[PDB]
Amino acid sequence: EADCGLRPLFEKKSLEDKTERELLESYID
Amino acid sequence: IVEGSDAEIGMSPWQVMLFRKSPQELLCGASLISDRWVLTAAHCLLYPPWDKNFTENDLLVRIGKHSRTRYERNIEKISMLEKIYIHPRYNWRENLDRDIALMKLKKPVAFSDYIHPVCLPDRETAASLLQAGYKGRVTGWGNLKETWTANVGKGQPSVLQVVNLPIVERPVCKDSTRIRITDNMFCAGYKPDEGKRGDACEGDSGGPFVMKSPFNNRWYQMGIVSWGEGCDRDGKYGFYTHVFRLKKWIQKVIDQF
Amino acid sequence: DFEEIPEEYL
Ligand SMILES: N=C(N)c1ccc(C[C@@H](NC(=O)CNS(=O)(=O)c2ccc3ccccc3c2)C(=O)N2CCCCC2)cc1
Repeated sequence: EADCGLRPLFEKKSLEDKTERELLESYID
Repeated sequence: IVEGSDAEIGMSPWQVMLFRKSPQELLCGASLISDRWVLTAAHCLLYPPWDKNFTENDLLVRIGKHSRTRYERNIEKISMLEKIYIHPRYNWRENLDRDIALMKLKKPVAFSDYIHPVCLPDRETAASLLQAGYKGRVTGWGNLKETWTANVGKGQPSVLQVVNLPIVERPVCKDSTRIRITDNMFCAGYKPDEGKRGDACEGDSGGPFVMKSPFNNRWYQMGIVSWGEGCDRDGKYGFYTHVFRLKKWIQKVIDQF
Repeated sequence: DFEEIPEEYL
């Protein structure tokens, strides 16, 4: 219910952080 | 954090700093799971073998920080503890099993651009994210090196540090310690033939090991910085508290209903 | 290091 996990300056601003992709790619290896 | 990087501003809004009153010093890392609750490692508050045993009045909680040393007046928020809860079966005698602890803030904190809670995982999430090979992120203000030449530098960072490490196969974890690891732990880090390094370190304890869900775009706290043999050593990995398994206890303590 | 926080907390 309560929102969580959505960074106000990132997710919510449609921006991504510098090494975030390294996380994401590790899934689709 | 060994071999990490400066985090960007507002990159870990759920990152909490455990501050000691007197002497004033950085005790540990922690995470904001809500408006009034903070999740940290037990060993940050209690470890008899070193005469460690903090109480509600010995600490402070500082949320919304970037800089390690500054007093970020406009952005951070300083809270007082109302009550601390340590896992009844925290084994500080042999392996730090169930190294978990909750702290209840005196007054709720106001979320902001700098202060936001992380999510706790559910059965499916844990099930699909906690897989060997998958990368997690660790953050903190701990040591930049396991050891270093005194007075020639500064073992500590100026701003919050961040590192992304992969989850290691249980067997590989088991064979790296003489310690008796349990199902309430997990290990992460690169392998010697992997070509990369990284680790958490003293001062990083209690910090959160988070993971991002590609399907919902949210960050989940899967682990807690627990223990390690040195910092960034080859053939050694970091051990994290398995948040998902200890979730019933969290549930039991919180009492949202 | 540390900059000093308000003493009310200390
Ligand atoms: N990822 C890492 N490299 C890492 C992670 C956490 C830390 C901080 C952590 N220190 C250590 O784990 C030091 N490693 S240790 O000295 O090998 C150690 C010491 C005591 C132990 C007791 C039970 C189970 C494992 C143990 C491991 C700490 O403050 N503890 C409180 C006192 C007990 C041990 C943990 C250090 C390094």
